[PDB]
Amino acid sequence: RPDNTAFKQQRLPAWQPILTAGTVLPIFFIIGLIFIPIGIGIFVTSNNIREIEIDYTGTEPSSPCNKCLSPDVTPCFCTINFTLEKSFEGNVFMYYGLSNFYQNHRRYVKSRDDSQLNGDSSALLNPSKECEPYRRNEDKPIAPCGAIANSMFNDTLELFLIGQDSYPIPIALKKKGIAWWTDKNVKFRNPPGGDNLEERFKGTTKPVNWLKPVYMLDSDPDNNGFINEDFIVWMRTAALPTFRKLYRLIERKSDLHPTLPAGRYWLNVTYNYPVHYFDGRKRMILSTISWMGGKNPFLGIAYIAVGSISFLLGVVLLVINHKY
Amino acid sequence: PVSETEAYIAQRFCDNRIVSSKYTLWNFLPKNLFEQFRRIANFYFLIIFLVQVTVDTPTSPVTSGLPLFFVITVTAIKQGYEDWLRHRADNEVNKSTVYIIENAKRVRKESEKIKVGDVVEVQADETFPCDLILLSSCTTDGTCYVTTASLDGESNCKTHYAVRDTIALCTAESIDTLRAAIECEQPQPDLYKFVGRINIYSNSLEAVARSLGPENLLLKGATLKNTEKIYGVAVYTGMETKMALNYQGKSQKRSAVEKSINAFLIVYLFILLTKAAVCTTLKYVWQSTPYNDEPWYNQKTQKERETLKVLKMFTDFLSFMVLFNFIIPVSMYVTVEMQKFLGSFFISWDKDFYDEEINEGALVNTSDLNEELGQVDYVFTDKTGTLTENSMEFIECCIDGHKYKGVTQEVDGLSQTDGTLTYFDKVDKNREELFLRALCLCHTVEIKTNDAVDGATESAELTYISSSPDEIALVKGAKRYGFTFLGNRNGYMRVENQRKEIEEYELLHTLNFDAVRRRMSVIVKTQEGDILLFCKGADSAVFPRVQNHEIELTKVHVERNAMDGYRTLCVAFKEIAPDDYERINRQLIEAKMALQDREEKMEKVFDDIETNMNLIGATAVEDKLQDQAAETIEALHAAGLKVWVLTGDKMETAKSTCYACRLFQTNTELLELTTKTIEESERKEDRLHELLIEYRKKLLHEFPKSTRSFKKAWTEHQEYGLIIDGSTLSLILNSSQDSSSNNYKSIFLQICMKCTAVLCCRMAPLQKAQIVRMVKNLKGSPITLSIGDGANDVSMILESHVGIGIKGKEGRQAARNSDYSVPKFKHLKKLLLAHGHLYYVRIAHLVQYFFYKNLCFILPQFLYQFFCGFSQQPLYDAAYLTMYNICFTSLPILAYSLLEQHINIDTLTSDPRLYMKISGNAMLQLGPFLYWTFLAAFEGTVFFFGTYFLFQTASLEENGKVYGNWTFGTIVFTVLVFTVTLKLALDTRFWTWINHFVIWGSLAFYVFFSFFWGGIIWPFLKQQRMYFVFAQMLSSVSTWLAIILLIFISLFPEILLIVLKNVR
Ligand SMILES: CCCCCCCCCCCCCCCCCC(=O)OC[C@H](COP(=O)(O)OC[C@H](N)C(=O)O)OC(=O)CCCCCCCCCCCCCCCCC
Ligand SMILES: OC[C@H]1OC[C@@H](O)[C@@H](O)[C@@H]1O
Ligand SMILES: [Mg+2]
Repeated sequence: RPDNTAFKQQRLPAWQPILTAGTVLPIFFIIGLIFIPIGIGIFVTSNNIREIEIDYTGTEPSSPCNKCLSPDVTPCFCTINFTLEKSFEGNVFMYYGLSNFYQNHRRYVKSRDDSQLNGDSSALLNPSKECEPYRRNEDKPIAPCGAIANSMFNDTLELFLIGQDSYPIPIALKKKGIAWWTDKNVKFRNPPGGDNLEERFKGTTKPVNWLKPVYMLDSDPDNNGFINEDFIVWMRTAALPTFRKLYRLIERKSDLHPTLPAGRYWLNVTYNYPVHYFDGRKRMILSTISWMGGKNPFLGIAYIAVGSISFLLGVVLLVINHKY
Repeated sequence: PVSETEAYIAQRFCDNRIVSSKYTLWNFLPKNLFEQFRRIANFYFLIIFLVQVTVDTPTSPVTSGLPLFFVITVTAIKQGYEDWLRHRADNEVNKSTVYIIENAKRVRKESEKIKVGDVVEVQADETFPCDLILLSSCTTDGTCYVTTASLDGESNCKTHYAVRDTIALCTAESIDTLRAAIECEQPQPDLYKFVGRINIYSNSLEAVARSLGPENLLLKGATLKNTEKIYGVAVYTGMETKMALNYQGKSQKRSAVEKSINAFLIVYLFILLTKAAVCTTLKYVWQSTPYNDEPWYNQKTQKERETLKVLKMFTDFLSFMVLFNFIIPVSMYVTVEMQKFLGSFFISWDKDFYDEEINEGALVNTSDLNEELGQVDYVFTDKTGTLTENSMEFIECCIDGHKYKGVTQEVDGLSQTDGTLTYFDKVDKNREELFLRALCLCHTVEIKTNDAVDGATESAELTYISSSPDEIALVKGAKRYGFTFLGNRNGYMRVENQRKEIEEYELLHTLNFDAVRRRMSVIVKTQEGDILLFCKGADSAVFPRVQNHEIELTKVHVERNAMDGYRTLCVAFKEIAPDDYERINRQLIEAKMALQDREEKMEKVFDDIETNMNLIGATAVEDKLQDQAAETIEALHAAGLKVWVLTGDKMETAKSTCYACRLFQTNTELLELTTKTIEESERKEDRLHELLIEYRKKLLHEFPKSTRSFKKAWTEHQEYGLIIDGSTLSLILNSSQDSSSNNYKSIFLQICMKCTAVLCCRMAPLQKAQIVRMVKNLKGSPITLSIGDGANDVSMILESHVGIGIKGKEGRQAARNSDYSVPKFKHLKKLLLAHGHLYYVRIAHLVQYFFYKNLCFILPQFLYQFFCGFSQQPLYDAAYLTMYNICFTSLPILAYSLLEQHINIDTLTSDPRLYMKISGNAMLQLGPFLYWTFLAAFEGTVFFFGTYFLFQTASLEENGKVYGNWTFGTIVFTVLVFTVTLKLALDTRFWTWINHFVIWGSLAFYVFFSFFWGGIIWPFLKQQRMYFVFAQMLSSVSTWLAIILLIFISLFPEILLIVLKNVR
């Protein structure tokens, strides 16, 4: 009587909603009527999108790049002719895809030292312990302290078009924003200060395998030191045995003509990344995109199924309890 | 053997204290810790912590110790509170105000310090603080009156006397009284006998029994009445009851579900073991030969630590288990204790059952058996103290079935207000005269001579003191009518018919109440005439006389009276001749004054003297209950519970109130195992099967069968069970190792089981614990609940799976010893029928859920190793793994446990048939276990596979970018939390306004925290793996449409279930 309250006598306001067959029956019907169309939609949408890939690894003397596979003269070259049966007007995207490259690995991701990357003062001085193998080389601090940076994807590619004139016709590309705005402008920046680029690193050597330093990669300084977009995208662990990385990109011109037309194209590469040592492939994939993305009919058929399934379920659920 | 020093008082003896606590002030940790490690989770994480001290391991010792100590201490506090509560409740009664004056201090002392050999003053209406020796009573004849309704549970009063008188007034003023001393022996626990000498050639003997026994020795809780102050010595005997209760000294922490917790952890530990074995082995074999150093991305210092052939194997085995050890959950104990404790107050601060008297409605003793309360199967109850009190009253006598009773009512309000001048005698002043006269006579009452102010109570004190209250209430009924029965000590029961008329009579001879005959009579001489013969007798002991004029009228009413649970007492008389009376007189004194085997001669003669009589009706008397019998017993019978009564009150009144509670149906062919005790010592051996093997199967196959789920309708139930006495029980229990033809205890339980109910009369507390353990072993293991009033059945409170006590019914001391206290037998229905069963649904859903979350959380973490180079690279963020998981998981589920009734308390209280039978223990049997794990698989596999399927493009963003490793893992983490939370939300039924807020609030906590972390706190801290990654993920509308499908497919089977579980 004196200390009684609702919380102490289980008599609080109970919303108490209770379900049954007749209450969820529509839910199944409605979700089917909504899912089936949405799924078939994303299916055709992500379907129409046209993509194409080519493996320039060799592994077949039949392919011209095979004779350029094993250790050959340092600057190896090879061409891989390919045809484009269809022309895609949508502003294209260029990715370099690889296989059997275990990006996701404790030792491979733990070597990334966000300090030197972000551009910290005390960082440049000493690299952390997590980057146990590539801390220094011959007792000199490395700026890109990490096995990921050491294992950069440097083999560059060049794509040309062929028209009625059998000789080549290169295609223009833009290096801006190959990485997201955040992981390039705020996530990482240059050391404490500097108007020029070399002064920022005084006694700082470079990664072992990397021959030329990072301060000598791109002409414009907004894409050279620890902010080079190519290297930054590679510094993103995809987490899959096989994965794709965006190299460059060919956006459409402010005009209405079609970006890439139908015809034979020329592909020449610079083979400077060995992979046959572990039976891994190397390739490049070009494609268009949409609000969904490149070819991936998974979500489409998934919605088709989930919808139709729930719908048929309601069908039975209804035609059975209706017998009352 | 006690010296009992003469000039001195005492030394070298065990004083009296209160021992009802579990742990001790000094060695509590060595007790609580071992009792706490019976929970495997703690054991597994402690062995893991211990192992993490051999060589350098990636996991730090602090993150290995913190999971243990944060859990160990919580239970330690919620175990301490309990023991300290019992300690305070014990100290209060330990330091009780006690009157005592022997050595020097004239003032009164405390019961905490009372050495042996000390005179103790026990005022009127005082509870004996200990057991004493009495040979000095203040009042004349050194006679007092004491009742033992808590020690042995006797309804009949205790008679005793002493030799000296008020020697205490001289003990304080002088030392002359301290001349004598007492010698004792090795104290025996039962307390039946204690012998010695007291400084003179005199054998001071004593012995207890289940009936009225000891006079000299006193006992604890022996309520004192009809006296001023008494003085006794030798306090050490108080330890006798302590030694009688100590049987339950240390058997505390258990549960019906916590056993299943460890059994659950078994297969769960095997799950871990299996995953660790597969991961480690399938790594060594699959990539160990050529991929160890080939990838060239990394090169371990000193070639994989000089490639130790097997040390690497073990270092990685641990690296896998410690990462997989979330399967085995330890944070489920802190939350389970929070439920166990914060759910305790639900019964404490409750008005649903609060005695209007300052007496407390309930008390909470332990926070360890709440969940198993509403999960009982067998119940052991008591008669006096719980079902009734040590008294009895009479109502509606039947003189030829003519006397009835009425009350005030709407239509019949005129005749009840004022008595008419004609209705005062229709069937009363015709025979009621002799009826009430015989009532006032033939009774060994011997009432008090002095009295207090006549008018303090309804009429006067009117205290008639006899040996048993069987007839003490009959005189009170005579008082209700016109008769009074005043004095009678030196006169023949002077009484008053209706008005203030003395009605004196002379008592010539009085007959005894023997057990072979079972009748009580008296021979008196009236003042206005000749001699008469009054008598009452038993049922079939007095009906022997022909009584042609009036048989059916009284016989059927006696039948219905005994059936309803009354103690039918017939009444008759006869006219004796003046000369034949002398013939009987002489032949009776010839046997009385004969000193050669009078027990046989006297019995034969005074048994044949009564050869006929005149039946004058009957009188029914009932031993009133404490609560309505049908709701308490009918509800348990319908709920399934097996009800048994093991008590310490006389068999006659035992059978009486048991038959009154309707547990003994009208047509119950009862069985007894007490009348064949003195005769045929080895017949019981070949009698058990002849009465149970032969009869049960006979009536079971004569008529159709009787199922286990539903019963109590067919003629099979006709054959009720039995009632045993403490003798036959201890005779068929310890000495059943002689004959090997057929087992005896086995068949004893075989009959005690398949029946309506059973009664165990003449049973000691230890003797009742044997029955508790008797049922605690057959057919696996059922659950036992016991409840009693005083220290007689308190030795069952802990032996039974759960202890329920009533305070003040007889002895309160028994409640603080119990696990729960409820001074209301009526409200025990609410306790186990609602508050406990709710705890079961609550924590059962809680455990299935906790395992569900920690498995749906880690299964993707395991399958991910298939794509990770089995380098145990967590897909989940480092802190995100533990931090948000425990910051979310614990809140809504604890809300479910604390405040949630899958079905409300009143709708379940109104119907137990559809409440307890459906529950059982199936909440966490292999039925729902394998079903829930399927849900663990389906969601853990769909999370992973679905996300990995959508990742086949590298173009999710509306513009098209790469997707970091932690993005994928934080995608599955997301669908995971949304799925588990919404899952619980769909599984809940009680949507209180404070639970609805925490569920949605925790999901909010998720979005809010993950977003805050994603955007500001990156450069100020030590290091961060993902910066604006959570948002970068949420930027692709693709993932929206994908994750929603993932959670939907995850909960689709649950939705289906809900539909099924609620329809049909
Ligand atoms: C005040 C702020 C404090 C902030 C934290 C300060 C941190 C200081 C820590 C200093 C410790 C330095 C330890 C040395 C560097 C660690 C190296 C390491 O992690 O080894 C990893 C190795 C890797 O094996 P594998 O390649 O997958 O095996 C392949 C196999 N042969 C096969 O293919 O089949 O697998 C192994 O054999 C393990 C070797 C030992 C790993 C020790 C790692 C400890 C790192 C610290 C982790 C901290 C975690 C959080 C702790 C919280 C503490 C409160
Ligand atoms: O052939 C392996 C090469 O790798 C390291 C480079 O610095 C050279 O010193 C060495 O010869
Ligand atoms: Mg009792």
